[PDB]
This record gives sequence, C-alpha cells and structure tokens, in this order.
Amino acid sequence: IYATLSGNLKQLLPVCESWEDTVWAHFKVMVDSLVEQEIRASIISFNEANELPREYLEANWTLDSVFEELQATDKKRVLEENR
Amino acid sequence: IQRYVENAQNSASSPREKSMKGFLFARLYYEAKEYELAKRSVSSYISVRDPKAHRFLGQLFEIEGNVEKAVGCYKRSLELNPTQKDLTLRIAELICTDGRAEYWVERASKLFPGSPEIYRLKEQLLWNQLFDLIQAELFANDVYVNLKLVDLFLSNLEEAVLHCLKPERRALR
Repeated sequence: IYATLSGNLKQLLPVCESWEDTVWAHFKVMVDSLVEQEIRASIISFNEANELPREYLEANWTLDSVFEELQATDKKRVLEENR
Repeated sequence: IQRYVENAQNSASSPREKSMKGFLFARLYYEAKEYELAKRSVSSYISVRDPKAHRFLGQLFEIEGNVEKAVGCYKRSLELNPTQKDLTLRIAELICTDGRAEYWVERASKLFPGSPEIYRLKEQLLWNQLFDLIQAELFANDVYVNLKLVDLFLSNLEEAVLHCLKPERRALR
C-alpha cells in the first residue's frame, strides 16, 4: 500500500498481479513521477523535502513502454493475457 | 495588493528558482503600472511552461520591432511543449523578415485553410504549386482562391482564366 502510495513497485503481492492489475501499478508510477517533475519544474517543491531523491525513479516511461514491459512475461515469453 | 507582492517577494527569496512567484510578480506588475519591471520579472521566471510570461515578453519584443527576440521566445515556448499556442505565427513572421518561413506558413494553412494573411505571407515567401494549392482550396464558393490560383496559372493558365470568367459570371448573376 505504501509502495502504491509512493509510486513505486511492490514484490510478493505482484506475484499474484494479473494484466489489469500490473497495468494499474505501472501507470500509477508514471502519474506519480510526472506530477512530481511538473511540481519541481514549477519550483513548488522545497529543497528540505528532498530527503531521499536517490531512492526514487525520476524518469517516466511512455505509455508505449508501459505496455511493452507489461506485455513480456517474467520468463521471456509473450504474455498469454497480452496475446 | 501590497500584501500579495510581499508574500511573493518572500516566496522569491526563499524558493530561489520559484518561477510561479516571479511570473506572479509580473502579473502583479501588470495589475500595477510598471511594464519594464513586470517584463523583467517575466524574463527572470523564464530563466528559472507559462503562456502569460511567454506572451508578455513576446508582445513587448513584437512592438519593439525586434522580431528575432520574439521568434526566440515563441520558438522556445512552442518546442518546450509545456502549454501554449500563438507563437507559431510569430515564428513565421520572423522568418519572413524565406525558405524556412515557407514551412511555418504551410503548416499554419494545414491548421486553418481559410487563413487569408497566411495565404498572403505564403505567396510573398514564394506557379504550378500555387495552382495546385488553389485547386485544393477551391476543391474544398471562394472568389479569392479562384483569383490567386488563376493569377498563378497566368504567371506559369487557360483553365484559370476560364474559372475567373465563371466567377465573374456568378458575380453578375
């Protein structure tokens, strides 16, 4: 829950993550990173609040890469749900 | 009003990048009456997305006659793709002051084909191509299409002349 709130991934719970569920978690990372980057560009964030920048993914993937990464299985096969 | 510019100055001093303070300061200046300071504030904000910043500087340079600075602002405000629109025109008008311009006025027409002054600036940048454009425009009532394309054909035209005659007949009727 804290990982979903932070815009990060989780691990054991994603073992039982289906396509819709994995699409959601990965799009949530994209929204949470994009909002923070716009907030930084606008100068809204204060330097003091940057306790752990190095631990957070600043980069955002495109919607296309979201589907391509989700489309792969963990075992390097075409995802049966994506297919 | 004074209180709002004090809180802005505080939010300029402390969060030192703080474009939204500075742009806000520019807005306050506009509300106030010192367009030289407001413009400077806008420039500072730019140095540190904001369409009202981009247009206040670009309008100032435009009326200073400095179409190279106004292209600079408006080109950066387009290619940062962060939320603005008009700048496309001031790029074209700069380039006009030819081949490079040919690109921005052709794109403007593909966004609004009944854009007259844009068809005019396009001609000035530039016969067969013009006729084709007229056909594309005439193919989509419009007398000044029929007149420009016909003229282009003449420059290169019997069909254009016939079209002009037909237009004259329509006017008569």
